[PDB]
Amino acid sequence: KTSFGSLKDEDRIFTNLYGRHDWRLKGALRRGDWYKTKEILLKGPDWILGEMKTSGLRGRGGAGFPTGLKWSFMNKPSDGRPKYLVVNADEGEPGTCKDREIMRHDPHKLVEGCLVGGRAMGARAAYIYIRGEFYNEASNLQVAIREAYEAGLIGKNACGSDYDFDVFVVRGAGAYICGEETALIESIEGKQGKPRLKPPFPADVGVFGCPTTVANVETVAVSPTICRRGGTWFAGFGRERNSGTKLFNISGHVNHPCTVEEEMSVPLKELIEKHAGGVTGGWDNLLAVIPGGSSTPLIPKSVCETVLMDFDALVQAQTGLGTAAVIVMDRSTDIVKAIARLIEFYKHESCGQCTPCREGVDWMNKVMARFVKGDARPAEIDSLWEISKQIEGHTICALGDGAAWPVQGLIRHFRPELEDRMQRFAQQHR
Amino acid sequence: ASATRVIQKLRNWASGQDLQAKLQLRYQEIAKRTQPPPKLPVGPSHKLSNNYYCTR
Ligand SMILES: Cc1cc2nc3c(=O)[nH]c(=O)nc-3n(C[C@H](O)[C@H](O)[C@H](O)COP(=O)(O)O)c2cc1C
Ligand code: SF4
Repeated sequence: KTSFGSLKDEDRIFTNLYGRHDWRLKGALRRGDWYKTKEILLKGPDWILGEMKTSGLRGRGGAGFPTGLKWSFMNKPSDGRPKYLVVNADEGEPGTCKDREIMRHDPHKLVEGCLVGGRAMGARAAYIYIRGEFYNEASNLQVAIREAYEAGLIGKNACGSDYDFDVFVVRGAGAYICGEETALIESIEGKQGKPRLKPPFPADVGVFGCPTTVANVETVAVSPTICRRGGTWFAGFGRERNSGTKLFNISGHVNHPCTVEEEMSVPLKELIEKHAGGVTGGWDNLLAVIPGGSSTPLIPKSVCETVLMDFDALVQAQTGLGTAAVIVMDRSTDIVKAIARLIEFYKHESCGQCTPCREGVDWMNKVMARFVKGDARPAEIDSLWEISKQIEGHTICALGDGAAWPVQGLIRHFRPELEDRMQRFAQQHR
Repeated sequence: ASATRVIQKLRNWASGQDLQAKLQLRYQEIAKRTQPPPKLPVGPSHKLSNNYYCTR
């Protein structure tokens, strides 16, 4: 295919995204979850990993790394240590609510995916690290897990497949950095949410020093549907190497901010004008879009005309597809203030372990506040660009990169706005 | 500079040079001992970007 989008309801995976049906076990079984999962587990690890590989699913976390290869990293004989699946349910990133929606509305999809991924990698348990603020979502998840345990889908006979699997839910305590892979592992282990360096990779030394795999809720939840309907179908959706469906959270200055499920490689204009009701004031009133949550840079209207929603398409557009969180800003937006608020978010959410992110993100927050006030001179724009380049790639984890990229996008596109603010401040003071 | 014209003519004739145009005693042509404050310029490395030390 050449044009992508217009995903059909019979092809949408998260059929209870809007909470209009029963989220409990009876409604999930009516919607088709837990179907032939015993047959899937008896087909076993290699078949499931091959299904994920031929589906070509990439990480919904925002990393974009292939799921089949990442899960086949744990397809090894055991050395006496237990093995663990860990489910990133924190959803800290701004603009993003898709994991919250599918946890509170399709929790049995998440439980079945935990079982399927744990069987595929070889695992005795899945620890779902949920965000600490999602108390009601966590309680709904525990209700679904109790239903699964009572129905025998989980625990000591996984749907009667002679496989033992446990699903635990562990709540966080309010840290965006605990959504990171290794920092999440440390938070489960009970220390501070500080990411650890790689190597060792979590497939070798992870939670409790055991081989483990951290996977996003959307990835885990689409795993059993991929196994049931085949990887060829999921690969048939989307473009080449950007395959399947995706949950987009369109927020900001749109008429209908919403979470929707749409095919990969949908045009951004098509997605907004179809599901968000368009920009407030119109497509001409559109100014900028942050397409992949706060960690991705912004793109102006001119390139937002024709851009697709692929990893590769946004990389060509000098962006990324992060959590598919499309934040829309119109002509009335104080764009410098919005980007400075994002940098203040990263300043408050840095874990402070490593020097470039700690000191530099605090520095960039101060510089961006002065940029909002206009209290700088245009040489500081290139100074801030160089500071962002010093932060990016020099940190333990990718919070430094996710703080450097919005600054780079703002400098790359809206530089005359910054210079105009500095000039207006200079002429109004002197 | 306080010399009379007779002594000035005598000195100029005796030396062969016009001494009054080039006096070896400083009277008023020198700079004032109190000066306005300066503002010294900065060097070429006083810039906020493209100024990595490994390149210079
Ligand atoms: C600072 C930071 C915060 C992150 N927060 C989250 C989060 O809240 N939820 C999430 O699923 N992934 C988050 N990630 C991305 C994780 O690396 C990713 O979820 C994890 O690698 C799972 O891999 P996957 O994308 O293949 O599922 C974060 C990454 C960074 C650097
Ligand atoms: S980049 Fe920041 S959040 Fe990540 S390890 Fe370093 S200090 Fe912690």
